[PDB]
Amino acid sequence: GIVLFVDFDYFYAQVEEVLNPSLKGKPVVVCVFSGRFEDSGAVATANYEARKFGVKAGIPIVEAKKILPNAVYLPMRKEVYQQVSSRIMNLLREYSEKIEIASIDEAYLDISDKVRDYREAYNLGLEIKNKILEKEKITVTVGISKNKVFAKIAADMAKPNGIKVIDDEEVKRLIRELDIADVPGIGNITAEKLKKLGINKLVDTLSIEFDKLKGMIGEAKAKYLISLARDEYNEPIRTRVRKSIGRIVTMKRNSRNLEEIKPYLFRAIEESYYKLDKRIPKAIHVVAVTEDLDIVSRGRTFPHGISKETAYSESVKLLQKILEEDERKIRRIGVRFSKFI
DNA sequence: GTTGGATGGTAG
DNA sequence: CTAACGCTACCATCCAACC
Ligand SMILES: Nc1nc2c(ncn2[C@H]2C[C@H](O)[C@@H](COP(=O)(O)OP(=O)(O)OP(=O)(O)O)O2)c(=O)[nH]1
Ligand SMILES: [Ca+2]
Ligand SMILES: [Ca+2]
Ligand SMILES: [Ca+2]
Ligand code: NA
Repeated sequence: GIVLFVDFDYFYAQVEEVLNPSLKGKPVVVCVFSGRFEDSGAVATANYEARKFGVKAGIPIVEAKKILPNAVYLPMRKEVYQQVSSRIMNLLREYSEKIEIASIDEAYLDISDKVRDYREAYNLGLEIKNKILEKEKITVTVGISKNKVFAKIAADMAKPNGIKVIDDEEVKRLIRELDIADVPGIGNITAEKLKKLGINKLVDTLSIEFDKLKGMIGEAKAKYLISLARDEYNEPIRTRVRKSIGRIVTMKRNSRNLEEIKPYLFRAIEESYYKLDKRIPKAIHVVAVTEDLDIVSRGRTFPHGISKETAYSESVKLLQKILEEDERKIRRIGVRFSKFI
């Protein structure tokens, strides 16, 4: 059993360097503008040049301007990044039809039948990386291991433009010296809870009672960390199914006025009903970001699918609810559909 | 006891 | 307006309704 993992290098920023190569070698920052004021919004991603100076996903655009006033700031063009992603994902299918597309810029391939060993896997990694570069001009990191989770860790250790092959015998070694925070699924919260417990390496999970682990981080994730330490966690490659589709937009000013919020709500419904593309949901939720950036939601499950007309009607009702049940202003407003027929 | 539903969290 | 966009999977916690 051998899985190969691909993750595209500084993707949105790289696509922009492909479309305009006079950008190559200078810092590029791709931005989600929010129209609240001049350069309101956050950074989606930046190339490695920009990153060395602290510019990374999630910081405000104006924070990045204060560090790199002369970097190149381009608006995010999702549609274009998605066409490139699809072309590449189609490319990957020809190397294995057993492919799990995991996000806009990554995918897992089961290559068990395409190669006789890990050294041939490496060679296949080199070919995949070369062809992607030849056809779409985009560099990528490849991580090969015995299973998804280790294939992913392998890729993280190698980025950017790299390839790393942890084979079934080197995996044991990895478990011992992996930082617990470098485990996929362990963020700052979980990673910090675990320090309050002596667990710094992955392997340390095996030397602590199950209950104390389940107590701090819950059942699902405790079982996850333990089974991974024992090297008994071979989760299968499966085609991705969309379970929910939605859209959220940022208002030009905070408000609790229904008429002032509706235009944005309706824009989110229209856009997310288009993204639905013939799917028919039985669940709708209105999500609100509050002035203090907390997130509240209200929703309904119908026994039948929801028409665009029903969505318009019920979403106003759910927004009304939010406004009655919570006293703060709204800063962002959106909808999400789930439970497809 | 299940299990779906409403709502909120963590992560990538 | 004063810094913090958007997307979606999976999990947890409570609940009443169920077979
Ligand atoms: N708008 C937005 N897009 C994001 C955010 N995080 C990631 N993305 C998008 C933009 C990235 O180019 C793309 C892939 O994300 P990655 O996590 O793999 O990082 P990226 O490819 O940019 O750099 P890479 O070399 O891994 O480090 O996903 C975020 O917070 N906001
Ligand atoms: Ca990436
Ligand atoms: Ca990625
Ligand atoms: Ca982590
Ligand atoms: Na061997």
